[PDB]
Amino acid sequence: YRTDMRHNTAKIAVNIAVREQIEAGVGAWRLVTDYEDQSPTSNNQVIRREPIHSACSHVIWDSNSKLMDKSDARHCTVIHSMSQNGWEDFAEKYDLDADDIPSFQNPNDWVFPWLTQDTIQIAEFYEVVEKKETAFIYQDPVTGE
Amino acid sequence: YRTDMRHNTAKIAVNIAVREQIEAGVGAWRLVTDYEDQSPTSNNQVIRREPIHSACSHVIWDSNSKLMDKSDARHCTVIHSMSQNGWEDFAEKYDLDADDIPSFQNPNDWVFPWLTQDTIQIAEFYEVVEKKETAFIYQDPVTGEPVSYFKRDIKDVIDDLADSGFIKIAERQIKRRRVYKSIITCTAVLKDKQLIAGEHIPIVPVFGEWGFVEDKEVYEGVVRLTKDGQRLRNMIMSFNAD
Amino acid sequence: DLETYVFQDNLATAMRRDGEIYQSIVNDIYDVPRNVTITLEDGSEKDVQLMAEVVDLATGEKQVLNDIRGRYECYTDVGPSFQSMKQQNRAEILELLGKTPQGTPEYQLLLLQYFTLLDGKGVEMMRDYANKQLIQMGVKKPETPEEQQWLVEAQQAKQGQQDPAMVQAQGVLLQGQAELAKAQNQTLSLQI
Amino acid sequence: AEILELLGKTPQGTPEYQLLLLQYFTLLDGKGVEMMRDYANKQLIQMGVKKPETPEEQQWLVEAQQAKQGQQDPAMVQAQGVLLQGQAELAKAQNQT
Repeated sequence: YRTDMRHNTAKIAVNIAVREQIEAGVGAWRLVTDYEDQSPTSNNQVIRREPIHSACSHVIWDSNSKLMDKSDARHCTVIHSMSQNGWEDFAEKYDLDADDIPSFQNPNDWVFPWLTQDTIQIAEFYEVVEKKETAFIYQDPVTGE
Repeated sequence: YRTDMRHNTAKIAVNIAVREQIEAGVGAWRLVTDYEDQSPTSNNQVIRREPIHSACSHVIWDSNSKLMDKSDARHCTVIHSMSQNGWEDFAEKYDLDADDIPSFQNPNDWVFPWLTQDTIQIAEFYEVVEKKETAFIYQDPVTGEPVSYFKRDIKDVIDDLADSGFIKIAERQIKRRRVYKSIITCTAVLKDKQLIAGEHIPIVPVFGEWGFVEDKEVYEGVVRLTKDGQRLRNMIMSFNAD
Repeated sequence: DLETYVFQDNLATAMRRDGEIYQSIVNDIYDVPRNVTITLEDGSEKDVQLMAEVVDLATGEKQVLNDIRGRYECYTDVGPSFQSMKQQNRAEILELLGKTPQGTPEYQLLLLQYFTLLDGKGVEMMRDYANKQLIQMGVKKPETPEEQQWLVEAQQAKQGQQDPAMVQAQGVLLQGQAELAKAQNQTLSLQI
Repeated sequence: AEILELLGKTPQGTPEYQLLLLQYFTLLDGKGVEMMRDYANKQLIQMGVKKPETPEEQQWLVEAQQAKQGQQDPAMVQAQGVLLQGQAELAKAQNQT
């Protein structure tokens, strides 16, 4: 844990969440895994935090949740608001195609003399299930356990 | 690190960035390598900081970045503002020609009774890519331990390495970031994709407080909220003097 | 604390980023030596500081050789600003002196370690005296032949010391042993 | 930090305080502070609190073990001489018999 959450990203995410919570009482930050070979932590994967800059409207939790930390929730929608070149990078990262433009709900509003907006919104949907899967019981050769 | 960042340039750059941060909530300073023979640090190179005086408009980051230190950024445009003799030296130190006058966007504005301006703006473009290039695994002839070297760095020394006790063991592929720098002048590209030694964009930013309100970043300092009262005080004093 | 703590933290974050960039540039440009210990029976803990450089043999330019495995093995942190590696050691010794109570061997060791770190030639008497004391106490290891001379001189001088109580007790024990020998002789005198 | 806290909770002039000081010293990083680290490690090995790992560590331990047996209390020797004189007097009485 010390190795994974030592960099600047975790501290920046926590500081952003704290400032948001002080101003408007909500904030969030997500945990994302990745592939890295030059300096892996234990295996060829690293865990890092990531900041969410408007948790009021971008993160949408399950309406049936009842706890403060949203432990008993099965829904989570993250509405990305991101630019054209960022959209090309996003499509290149996964196996999407950069030729069609995605669209979704618009969290932000046109309430300022702002010149331009990204106008490219995509969403991510997390869900949790419990199905009582199976497991195998083996015998270790090094130790008879 | 102590040897490289001991001179006056680093301290001056940090002080400039701090003062900018205090007044208008943004600042930056870049790291530049150079060749030195009289007093090298380890090899015939020296690493030095450099100051950027108006990071508000001269340094332009990627619009998709989300962090304060801009760790996840793939673009950086530095708009140099420099005089005629400065332009001649800039052309001399690279392989550019001093006969054509470059041009670019104008960061500054003509809003003061100033006499003259440089009116010579050129830009530098930094980008970062990831490609997962290959690497060679050698055997250290001194101690029987494997060592790994990137193919690109030793592509002209492969035969010489084979001449010594080094022997190749296997081949792998390791992902690694690279930084490229190009020079643009709003009409053509002068130098295209020079390989910078670093792995991240050299520019290091400092920010006033922080902020993303709806989808656009906002930063503040100390003077933003003290302008209306100050102007009112000035107006009242002027009226009383009249 | 201070009124500018948030700005100080932001500057610390920027300094961490600068340290990361500098580390990357050094790894890609400079020649970082790799530390290896031979672990010889005669020589224990020998920091050879092995380096590896190869020339092209076709041009005068050199070529760097940095291993990939041992590139990123020290993280960046924020601390006070100094100018040379000797000032950092001096500051750490001063801090340890502040944390160490007086009338303790550790305090004397820290004082000698501080004294053997001065720069000026005017203060050379104390530096030489501190080095000699540290070597003669066996805490430090001699390097130049005069230092082994000091060490062997201290070794010879150490054995000269004798406890008077030990000698007096030995004399008493010898008197007792002689009395026992006299008793055993009296037995043979009875035997005739 | 835990060693510092334990030092704060431990009164001075106590073997635990010295043990905590040595444990704190043997945790430094810089090469400038290396003589103190080596001295603390050697002390902790020679006092038997830790366990030797590298061959020089067992060398230090056996050197300390050999140095330990050399110590002799003068009171022990004087009292032994007193016993020897008394036993010789008893032998003299038995010889008189």
